Amino acid sequence: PSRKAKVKATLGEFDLRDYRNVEVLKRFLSETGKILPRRRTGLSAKEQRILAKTIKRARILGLLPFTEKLVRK
Amino acid sequence: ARRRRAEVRQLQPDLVYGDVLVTAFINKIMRDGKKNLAARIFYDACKIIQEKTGQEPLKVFKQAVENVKPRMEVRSRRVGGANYQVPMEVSPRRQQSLALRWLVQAANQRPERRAAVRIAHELMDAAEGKGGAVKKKEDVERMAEANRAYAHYRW
Amino acid sequence: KRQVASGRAYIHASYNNTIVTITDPDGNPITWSSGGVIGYKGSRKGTPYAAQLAALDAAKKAMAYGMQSVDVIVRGTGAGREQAIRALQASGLQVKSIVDDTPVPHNGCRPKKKFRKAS
RNA sequence: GUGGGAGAGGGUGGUGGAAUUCCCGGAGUAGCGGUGAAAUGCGCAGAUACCGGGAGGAACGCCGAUGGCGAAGGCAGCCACCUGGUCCACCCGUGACGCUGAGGCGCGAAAGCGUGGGGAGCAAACCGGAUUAGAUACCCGGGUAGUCCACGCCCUAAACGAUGCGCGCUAGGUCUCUGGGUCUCCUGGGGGCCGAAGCUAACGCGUUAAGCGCGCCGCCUGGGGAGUACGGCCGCAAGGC
Ligand SMILES: [K+]
Ligand SMILES: [K+]
Ligand SMILES: [K+]
Ligand SMILES: [K+]
Ligand SMILES: [K+]
Ligand SMILES: [Mg+2]
Ligand SMILES: [Mg+2]
Ligand SMILES: [Mg+2]
Ligand SMILES: [Mg+2]
Ligand SMILES: [Mg+2]
Ligand SMILES: [Mg+2]
Ligand SMILES: [Mg+2]
Ligand SMILES: [Mg+2]
Ligand SMILES: [Mg+2]
Ligand SMILES: [Mg+2]
Ligand SMILES: [Mg+2]
Ligand SMILES: [Mg+2]
Ligand SMILES: [Mg+2]
Ligand SMILES: [Mg+2]
Ligand SMILES: [Mg+2]
Ligand SMILES: [Mg+2]
Ligand SMILES: [Mg+2]
Ligand SMILES: [Mg+2]
Ligand SMILES: [Mg+2]
Ligand SMILES: [Mg+2]
Ligand SMILES: [Mg+2]
Ligand SMILES: [Mg+2]
Ligand SMILES: [Mg+2]
Ligand SMILES: [Mg+2]
Ligand SMILES: [Mg+2]
Ligand SMILES: [Mg+2]
Ligand SMILES: [Mg+2]
Ligand SMILES: [Mg+2]
Ligand SMILES: [Mg+2]
Ligand SMILES: [Mg+2]
Ligand SMILES: [Mg+2]
Ligand SMILES: [Mg+2]
Ligand SMILES: [Mg+2]
Ligand SMILES: [Mg+2]
Ligand SMILES: [Mg+2]
Ligand SMILES: [Mg+2]
Ligand SMILES: [Mg+2]
Ligand SMILES: [Mg+2]
Ligand SMILES: [Mg+2]
Ligand SMILES: [Mg+2]
Ligand SMILES: [Mg+2]
Ligand SMILES: [Mg+2]
Ligand SMILES: [Mg+2]
Ligand SMILES: [Mg+2]
Repeated sequence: PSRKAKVKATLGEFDLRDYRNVEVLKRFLSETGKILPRRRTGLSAKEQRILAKTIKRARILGLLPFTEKLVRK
Repeated sequence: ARRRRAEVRQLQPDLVYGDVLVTAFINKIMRDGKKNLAARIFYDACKIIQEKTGQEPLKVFKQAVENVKPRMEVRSRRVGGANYQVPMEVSPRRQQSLALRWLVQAANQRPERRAAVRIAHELMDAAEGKGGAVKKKEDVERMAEANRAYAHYRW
Repeated sequence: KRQVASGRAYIHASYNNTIVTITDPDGNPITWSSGGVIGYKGSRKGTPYAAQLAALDAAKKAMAYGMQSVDVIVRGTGAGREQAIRALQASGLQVKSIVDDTPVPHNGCRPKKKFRKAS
């Protein structure tokens, strides 16, 4: 049910369309480089749809990873 | 037993040593419902245990039964269309049952003339770690743990 | 004869076989094992017990090179992956970390008919 | 008209990473693979597994959904350019300029055809291995056309909501996409579920009507024969109407 924390509530005022701000978009990625679902980010449809493309832009720029490796399995 | 759990029968204690295991061995020796003949055979075998071994026959009997008890066995299981020999542990009651049954069966395989000599010699050899019953235990613990690859079919 | 004393451990676990490759921190292998290296020949290689045997055999082969601490890397969803994990975990070798690096594509190539109804 | 909005709507060019295959090198040893179990197969010319580098083609993981867009087929990495549709607010302009639509014209998944190119993965036919009483199959190892691109054909479908288009009227509740606003909520458009009246043979439909009406087009008239024959038109052919 993802009752741990919502990423939006765990954050303040920020730009969703900024593809250069890494230290905020890192919080929206999972342990792997994958994009978190709606239940984890706590965003809306429009917010999530914008976050997706901005994260992809940051990935292509080389700031965010495409995929990572799981640890402690 | 499908509906219930099939509780175990409690046996009367032995009329001499007061051990229910002795009575169970009497019953495994019993044939055609002859309790007196089976008790005669077993008590004469106990008389043979002494004057051949200085130890009391109760200790020899219990130690032999402990030496015959198998730790793991192997049951067949139908998986994926084939039939596999799956190894798994053994409940203590089945350990006792198999031990006594193997003792009796291996005793009747001996070349000794009369029954009491057979039971006595089998008990002694099983106590000191040899005989047909210990061979049966080793064969079962070989079959099991010889198919260790199927241990995940435990169920 | 290299005396590595520290390296990596790749576990390729599939439904048909589990195979362990013990390498150095640069990735170059030292020894290895699998279900076929052990007496198992057919389907018995895709067994957790066979995976344990392969892991322990590779570990003992690595002991000859005097290796103590390892870094485990898991690839592939197959029976006996966690069994090889637990085998290497207490085998004289110190396990420093376990990492799952199963290669997942981004829907690049068309799978075989056996793996279809997906992309 | 003015001001705004969302979108995998379309076309062109460029570009990103994961993975598969192949090649080069390093390291490394006796099998890998595959199945219900196997064998063909590949491996001492050094495979599999591992690391690094390189080439090429194809599809875009998470986001992603019961979501969005389009008239339908259908559309999913990212960026840019060109471009279509559509929705809302203001009540500004024209002043019935509207609806439908036989023909015509255009679009039209996949497969297929022509010319040229490309060809990594997959894979009709086919070559084998198994299974079986047999196995021209399911299972396994290979593999050509093809899948891909350009241009030109082909016009089919469970082309499906099995429900033609437009407008008006007729209880609501709930979920959701997207605007606007006095932003508990109201209002408008779109996607779902439950249900008033009513309809239906029933299942079910029920402001996204299959209800109540109106306009226009398409089509049906027992089953087989048969979407066959003949004829015509279209097509390079397969074949289609
Ligand atoms: K061979
Ligand atoms: K849809
Ligand atoms: K060709
Ligand atoms: K039709
Ligand atoms: K609003
Ligand atoms: Mg016997
Ligand atoms: Mg195998
Ligand atoms: Mg587009
Ligand atoms: Mg090489
Ligand atoms: Mg092969
Ligand atoms: Mg080959
Ligand atoms: Mg050969
Ligand atoms: Mg040689
Ligand atoms: Mg390879
Ligand atoms: Mg490579
Ligand atoms: Mg090439
Ligand atoms: Mg999805
Ligand atoms: Mg729509
Ligand atoms: Mg469709
Ligand atoms: Mg006016
Ligand atoms: Mg006027
Ligand atoms: Mg019209
Ligand atoms: Mg027309
Ligand atoms: Mg077509
Ligand atoms: Mg085509
Ligand atoms: Mg062609
Ligand atoms: Mg060609
Ligand atoms: Mg193939
Ligand atoms: Mg094939
Ligand atoms: Mg064949
Ligand atoms: Mg048959
Ligand atoms: Mg045959
Ligand atoms: Mg051809
Ligand atoms: Mg449909
Ligand atoms: Mg229809
Ligand atoms: Mg309708
Ligand atoms: Mg609505
Ligand atoms: Mg209903
Ligand atoms: Mg009613
Ligand atoms: Mg009803
Ligand atoms: Mg209506
Ligand atoms: Mg008729
Ligand atoms: Mg007909
Ligand atoms: Mg007819
Ligand atoms: Mg036809
Ligand atoms: Mg004709
Ligand atoms: Mg002609
Ligand atoms: Mg034909
Ligand atoms: Mg025809």
